[PDB]
Parts: sequence; structure tokens; C-alpha cells
Amino acid sequence: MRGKIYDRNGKVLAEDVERYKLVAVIDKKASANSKKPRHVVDKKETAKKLSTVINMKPEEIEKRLSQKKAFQIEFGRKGTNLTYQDKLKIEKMNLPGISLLPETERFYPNGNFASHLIGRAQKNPDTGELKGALGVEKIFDSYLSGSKGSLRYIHDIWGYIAPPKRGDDVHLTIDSNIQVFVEEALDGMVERYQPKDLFAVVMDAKTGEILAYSQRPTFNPETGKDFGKKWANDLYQNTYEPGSTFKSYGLAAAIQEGAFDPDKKYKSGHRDIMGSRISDWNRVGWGEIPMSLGFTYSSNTLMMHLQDLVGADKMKSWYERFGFGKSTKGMFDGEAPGQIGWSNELQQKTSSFGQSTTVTPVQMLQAQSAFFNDGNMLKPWFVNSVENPVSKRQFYKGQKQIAGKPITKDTAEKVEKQLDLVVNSKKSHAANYRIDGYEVEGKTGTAQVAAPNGGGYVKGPNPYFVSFMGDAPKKNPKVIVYAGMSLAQKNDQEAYELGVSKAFKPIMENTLKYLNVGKSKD
Amino acid sequence: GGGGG
Repeated sequence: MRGKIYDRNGKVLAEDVERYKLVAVIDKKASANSKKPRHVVDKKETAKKLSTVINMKPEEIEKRLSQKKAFQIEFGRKGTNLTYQDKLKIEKMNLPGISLLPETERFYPNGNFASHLIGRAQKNPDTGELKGALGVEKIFDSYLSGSKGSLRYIHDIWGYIAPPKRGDDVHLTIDSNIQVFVEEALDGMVERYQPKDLFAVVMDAKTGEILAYSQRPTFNPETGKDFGKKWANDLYQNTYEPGSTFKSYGLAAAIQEGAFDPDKKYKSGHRDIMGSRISDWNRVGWGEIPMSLGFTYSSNTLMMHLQDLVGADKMKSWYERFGFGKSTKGMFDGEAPGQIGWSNELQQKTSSFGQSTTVTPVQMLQAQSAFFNDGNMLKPWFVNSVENPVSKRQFYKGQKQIAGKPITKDTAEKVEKQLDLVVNSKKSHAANYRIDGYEVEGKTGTAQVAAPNGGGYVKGPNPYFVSFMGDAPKKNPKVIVYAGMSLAQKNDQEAYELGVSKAFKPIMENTLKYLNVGKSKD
Repeated sequence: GGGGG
């Protein structure tokens, strides 16, 4: 067998199953050698009797039974993936020339479910051998594959090279219950907005475990629908100009260097950099205001100010210590490193509010974790264990690791206080993200998206990648939820206004409810 | 962006 892929609760996400294939011998030669006929003798009534199961047009079955004088015939995709109780039903008809041959298929019980993480294994027609083409299935192919026991190698994750055979089972950190909430809410967003790109990830604030992840446009692993259009996994392989979500780190840097004072007033409005009026989202500003406010509002000028006070060279190092521009050394294939945009003053400035600079969504989880774990960034991981279920031998076992402490405990508490404000302030420009009964906090994340191949940015009515990096319960969270949407093709206006609030709210509410986190008032 | 509301 190819090994199974389980969730954290032990529920199967992928497994091998035995299905069957219909074959009909149509040539008299078969029955020339003995008494009882071994070819279809009454095409007409055989076709009717078979019109009981599956793609039952009796005449279309007769067309196929009537074809040339080939020995044996198949029935396309309908003539495959037949269940065992379908087999039994036909076997009782005892028809001349009809047979079902066993074939193994990879089965994903949920169909479209974390499609881009789980991945998909393709079948070699001739041999019946399954081989991972994307996601888990590809990374862990050798271990999964009960056959390939020559020299087993973990794709790109250099090491663990442990050299009638059953395969190895892969245990993920995913919780099927939380994954449901994600898939449902993303379906909603696609219906509403029809974005070009979309993701949501739920991470355990205190471990770095990925509890749920999906993206649109994804594929259906079961059917092979849409597989190969978008190959890239958003979370690990695709880069984004993150936008205002990225200010959180620009702030932390400052707070620590002692350059940010929440009550100190700064000049908002415009900032002339390299012959360009880089201005706030409102284009006009709010004049002289406290920094605390600027951040609540998401002032682009604030971050630019703060960069100047701290210093270019020092801010670059700050973003590096927050794990950006480098792989998170997660368990996934060809994880994208992104890059800190720092070639000139323009790139540097635009970076502090999340342009020029590219990140993996994961880099961002890693960063954000700092604020709730006393300045320690947690390595985000999704693989709980790879173990042969016969021997119980663990070839890998995942655990929570500290990918760095860039910031202090004091700094983290002060950052959290501002994140609380961003949502729960009197003048909050992010009330849309508030939930009933539960205390939320996080950062709005509106960004311009780059032209796919060459040119500048995408233009249009609202050509924005909106995001929210939220956590709850406030101060001492259970989870981080990061949703991002790129280029809504429908209701682009509401998209800019609400952002991903319409997806974050349900996911977080449902998750907290399922994890039995206490409420207040309805 | 950042707000818008």
C-alpha cells in the first residue's frame, strides 16, 4: 500500500482504495475453446441488464459492444472507479464476457479540502503505481510509497535518509473541524468577490502548528479538476507585497529603539521621496496627530517617519531579524524566500508599509508569533510525524522551535496594545473585523499588486490585495488567523471597504467556539 | 489603503 495521510485527530485525508473496472469480451474466439460462452452472446439484453448500474444508456452500451471485432472493450471514465457493491450487483447477473478487474485508486474523502497542501498523486496507467505530483504527496512520496524502499529521501529537506511492503503514514497538524470553517468561508468570498488569488491560514499562536489552510483557485485532488493551473502553494511558495500587515514589524522595530512614543505627535499628509508624493491612504492626511492614532488609522507617513528616526541600515537588519527575505525552513518543497526591497530610498520607504518587499504568508505568521510569545518567533510547521504504522517507527516528528527572538517582552506587549487599538479604538478604521462575544485584534493590510510579468502595479478601480493578520482572544490568544485576497473581480468596492472581514469573522468565531473559548454578550 | 469606511 501507499501510506495514509492523517490529520492531528487521526482522521484520514488520503488513502488507497480498491475499485473496479468493467471489461467486456465481444469476440466469439473466447467461446470457441469450451461450452459456456465467454463473450457477449446477447449484446441487446446484456446491455439492458448493465443499464442498471452507472452510465446506463442501453443503446450506447450496444454501440460499444458492437465496435469492430476487437477482443476486449472498456467504457471510458464511466468504466472505472466502480465500487465493490456495484461489482457484487453485476456479478449476480453472471453475464457472458463481462468481468470487473480490481484497480487501486487514491481516495481523498473530503474531495476539495486543503487541496494545495495535501497535494495529489497521479497513477501510471500501465503499472497502477501512484506518484505524488504536488504537496505532501510529492514531498513524502518515497516514504508513502511502500514499494520504493531503496534509498528514501525527503525531497528537499536534506536528511532523514532511512533506507510484501506497506507504506509510511504522514500525520499533519491540520484539524479537519477547523479546515471545514476555512473551506466554507473561502467558498463564500469566491462567490462574492471572484478574486484572482485568496488564502486563509489558522495557526496555533503558542506552537506554530498549522490548524487549517486553503487557497483559491485550488483544485480537487480526487478528480484532478483544475490541477496544474495554479501549481504554487500560496502559504509557502507564492510571494506577496503584503501591505499594511507589514507595518506591525516597522512598529516593533521603532518601539524597541525607543523612537516610537504613542502620545508623540507627528506630521501626517504627504512625503516627497525621489520625486514622488508618497502619501497616506486618504491622500490628504489628518495633520499633526499622535503616532498611536496614525497606526490605528494605518498611516503610511508614520512608518516613513519612524524609518528616518531609527535609521536605514538598522531597519534593514530589523526586517531580517523578523525572518523576512529568508526561508522559514518549513517542511515544504521549494519554499520561497521573498526579498527585502532596499535598493534605494524609494524601495526602503515603500517597504515600511509593505510594498517592494515580498513575503511568504508563512514568513508573516512567523513574525507575528513574536508578539504573543514574549518576542520569540515560532517556526511554523504542518507535519506532525511520518511513521510506519506496523513498526511505529518515527522517521520524523515535528515540534515547536524558536526561529529567533528579535524583540523584547516589553516591546511585544506594547505592540499588542496598538494591535488591540487598530480594531477596538473609538476612531478604528477596522470595526468591520469585530466579533460578538470575543475580543479581536490585528492589522488591516491593503496593498497594490505588481503586474505579473514586468511593468509597475496593476491599475483599475480597486486593484488591491487586502489582508488581515488577526489573533484572539486578545492579549493571550489561542490562534492567529491570516486571510489575504488579491484583485477582487466583483464588488471590488466592498472589497476595499470591508476587506477579508467577511471571511475572518466566521472562521475566527467558529474556531473559538469549537475550541471552547469563553464568551460575554449577545 | 489601510481603512476605507
